[PDB]
Amino acid sequence: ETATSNYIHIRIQQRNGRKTLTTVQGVPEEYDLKRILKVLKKDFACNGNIVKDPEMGEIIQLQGDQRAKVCEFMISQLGLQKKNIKIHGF
Amino acid sequence: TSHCRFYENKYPEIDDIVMVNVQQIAEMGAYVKLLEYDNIEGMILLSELSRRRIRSIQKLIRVGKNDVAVVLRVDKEKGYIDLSKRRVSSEDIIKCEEKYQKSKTVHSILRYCAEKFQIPLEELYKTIAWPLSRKFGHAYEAFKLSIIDETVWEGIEPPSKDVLDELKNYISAVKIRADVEVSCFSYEGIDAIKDALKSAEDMSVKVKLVAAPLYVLTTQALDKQKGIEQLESAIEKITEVITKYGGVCNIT
Amino acid sequence: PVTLAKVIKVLGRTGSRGGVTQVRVEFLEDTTRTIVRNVKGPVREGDILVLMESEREARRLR
Amino acid sequence: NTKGGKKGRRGKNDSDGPKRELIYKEEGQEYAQITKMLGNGRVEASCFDGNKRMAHIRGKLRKKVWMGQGDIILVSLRDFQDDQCDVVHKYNLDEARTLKNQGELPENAKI
Amino acid sequence: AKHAVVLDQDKFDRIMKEAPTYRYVSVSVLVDRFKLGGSLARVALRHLENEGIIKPVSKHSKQAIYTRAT
Amino acid sequence: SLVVQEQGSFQHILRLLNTNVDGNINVVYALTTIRGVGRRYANLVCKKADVDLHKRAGELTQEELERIVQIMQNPTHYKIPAWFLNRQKDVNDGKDYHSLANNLESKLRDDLERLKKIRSHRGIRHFWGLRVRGQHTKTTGRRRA
RNA sequence: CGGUUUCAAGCCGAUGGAAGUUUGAGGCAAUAACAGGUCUGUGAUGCCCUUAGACGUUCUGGGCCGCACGCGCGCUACACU
RNA sequence: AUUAUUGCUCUUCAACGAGGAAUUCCUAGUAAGCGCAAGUCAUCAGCUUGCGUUGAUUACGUCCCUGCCCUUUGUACACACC
RNA sequence: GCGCCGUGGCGCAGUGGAAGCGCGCAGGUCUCAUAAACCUGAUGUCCUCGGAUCGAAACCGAGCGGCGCUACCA
RNA sequence: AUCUCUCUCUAUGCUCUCUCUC
Ligand SMILES: [Mg+2]
Ligand SMILES: [Mg+2]
Ligand SMILES: [Mg+2]
Ligand SMILES: [Mg+2]
Ligand SMILES: [Mg+2]
Ligand SMILES: [Mg+2]
Ligand SMILES: [Mg+2]
Ligand SMILES: [Mg+2]
Ligand SMILES: [Mg+2]
Repeated sequence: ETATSNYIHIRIQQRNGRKTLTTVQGVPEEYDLKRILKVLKKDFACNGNIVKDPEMGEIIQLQGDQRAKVCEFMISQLGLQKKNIKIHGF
Repeated sequence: TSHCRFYENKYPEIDDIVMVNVQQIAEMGAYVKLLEYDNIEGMILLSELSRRRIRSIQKLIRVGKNDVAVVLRVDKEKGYIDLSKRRVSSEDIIKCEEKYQKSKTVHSILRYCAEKFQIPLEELYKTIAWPLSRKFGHAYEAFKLSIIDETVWEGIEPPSKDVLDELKNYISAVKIRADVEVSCFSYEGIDAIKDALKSAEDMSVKVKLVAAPLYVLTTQALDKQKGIEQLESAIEKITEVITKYGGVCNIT
Repeated sequence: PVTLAKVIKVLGRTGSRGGVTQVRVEFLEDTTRTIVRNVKGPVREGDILVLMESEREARRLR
Repeated sequence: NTKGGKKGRRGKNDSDGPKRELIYKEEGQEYAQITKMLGNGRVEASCFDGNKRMAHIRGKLRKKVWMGQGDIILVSLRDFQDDQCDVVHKYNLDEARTLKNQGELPENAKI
Repeated sequence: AKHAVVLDQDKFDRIMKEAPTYRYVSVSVLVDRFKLGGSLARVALRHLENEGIIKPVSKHSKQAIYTRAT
Repeated sequence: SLVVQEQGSFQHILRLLNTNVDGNINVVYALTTIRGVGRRYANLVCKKADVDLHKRAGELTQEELERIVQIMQNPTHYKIPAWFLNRQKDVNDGKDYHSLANNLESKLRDDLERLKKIRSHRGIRHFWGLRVRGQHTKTTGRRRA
């Protein structure tokens, strides 16, 4: 048995200019990370960067203010659920 | 006033690994207090503070915080310390940290006694920490040895036995985990297990019930390594004593 | 070790920040040597300049 | 200061005040929350009525008043067309709150 | 200073026997060599200077400059 | 000036008027530690008593202390007029009082209570936790409670 | 005077001098502008507005001095001088 | 005169152990300390504006950062690098 | 009940004197402006309560919550 | 024939426009 709802944290990270960054915390480690990053890069105008945390956690970077759009994209391309998302900041 | 150096001799040696608590930044670097050797002031000249150019000074070094360091220039006459942070090799760092920790622990030991009775601190230092160091190298090692088997305290006498007793108490029952997984599914299996436990627990510790097949006992340790010898005995009992019952038991 | 040399002529003033003088040092112990030295601060002609450095010399400061 | 100080902002002068009178509804003109701020002067803005619409910036505010996401806005709907509509007046946050309190706009969206 | 503002008899005796050998005598000096700390040190100094004991150099108050007889 | 060495007669740290009076502070400045007692007025009290100020805190004999206490608690009889004491004129008796130790605070509390009862501006401010005596809270008082 | 510099322009040092930094500091400050600042200096005004229950006017009372906060000036101090 | 106008007497004695990253000002009667008078003013200076007492330290230079000046240079820029 | 995380906010780690890292919010500084880049934070002592020992969040207990063991213990 | 020889990050910025009489 596996938990259906895990806390995925889409945070506000301050990027160059008045612009921001979609940073994802608490990523499910089941699918290939690099592949997902590549997919994300392809779909938007973003660059994918992964910051590694020991034992559990990987910070996934996507340059820009999308949030909802990103979530929609994730929903469209299988690998991540609908309920797992949380917007953090404002 | 409380003072006196961490090690045996008054003055630091060349290429000695230290840990430095940052006081204030000036021009050369910082007038730091060396926490591996007394509290004598020295400096890290702006060239050997970091391996690479890091621009920021108050994030990689930080005022109030400790830094892994090495002593470069020493002048055995009055008191100067030319110091480095860069010359400390990869790894090595861990060792230095450990040493620092040991030193801190040693320091912690030597103040309670003073508090209890005043009397000159230098004398106290002489009669507790130095002879052992001279014999071996570091006081923490000596302490460890004592803990393992009490013989280093017999060498040089403490001011009173009370202090020694207190130290012993501080050092001291230590809980060691012992898990038993009995392969039983029968109705009268639990009872059998209990019976087995009662023949092994007696004559010397704290048995906790988690499940019918799983039983978790905590064994007491008086001198830290005394708990391993009891565990071994218990294990032996499982293989030798529990044979008349015919209950299959497994150890994790 | 202690050495001292008299200054005679100034070879201008060099430094990113500036201020630091380039001097021509002549040794009062054997006048055969006239070396290019880095001197910090106000310095004229005919001054005794103590040197902890014995032989090392540099010109430009960058 | 307006946005970013600048050498090139002192040749403008803005006059409206924070203590300005709030504008009410008209005929062929109603209130919208902004769905998503689009490019080239276009903007996707869901009306408080119950129609999706496509909103468009018409002059005036094109450089003077900058706008963001999820804002209460006066939209004069096209009388001849319907799908394309135009933004007339941006409402302040305080203003929006006051409107909400009044109950002039339907209570469905948050500031 | 942990109090030490007492013109104690023992303290006085100590002062009497420790002010010679040392050339310089002052309140600060006294404080340094652990006897009296502060205001009454001055008083002690004054009452050491009635006739002899320690000779004055200072013609000024606030700072005292005194040398024992050789 | 005193050449007198003094033997074991003075006992440091004294319990006078409930509040603890500490050691070797200069009589006047030893008395200042007590609430209601303040510098100049302490000095005046000492003068009235007729004890030399240039003495230790432990030095004081009991009688002198008693006298000082009397001077403090009953001030009017020993030539101390109006430009002198704590609650001049007063709101409760008409007579003026030099309130002390655990009295002044109580009086203040009472005043505050009365203000609250009668809903005055000062009282309101006190209730709030705000600055009263002509201050601009644009910058003033960011320390809070 | 003394030297230096195509020995011109000048400069650094010394003497004498109340004084040798243009003797110190000012005050006036060119052309060209800025979409700087102000109609809240004016009887300096164009234009639009309100013009009699007045945005005019004065009297009474507040208010600009409010305070969870964030900056900018300044003052007092952190003591032995 | 309450939302102490100010002043004076009293008592009340907090934060504050020389101040992070940052940054202003200054090369001689100057810096700073210290006042005073004036301006405002019926009353009030912590403010400005002018004096005068006390009087240092270190430069007499460089363009490294921040600007500026001209000369050359390159500009797909003249709303002129915002 | 055991084990770790017990915060100064989240998310990561370390056990005997030293305010631990990455992010976030709150605020500053630098630049004409924002961001990067920088510091300072907030319940003052790193669960609740106190003690042995000067002390400490760390040593010890009674008392809580999340999961690593259990399977409903008549 | 007299040179001597220095060094690195720094991303972006949206708000118009103007002639006379010979
Ligand atoms: Mg303008
Ligand atoms: Mg000439
Ligand atoms: Mg002139
Ligand atoms: Mg007008
Ligand atoms: Mg009317
Ligand atoms: Mg005002
Ligand atoms: Mg100003
Ligand atoms: Mg006023
Ligand atoms: Mg650009």
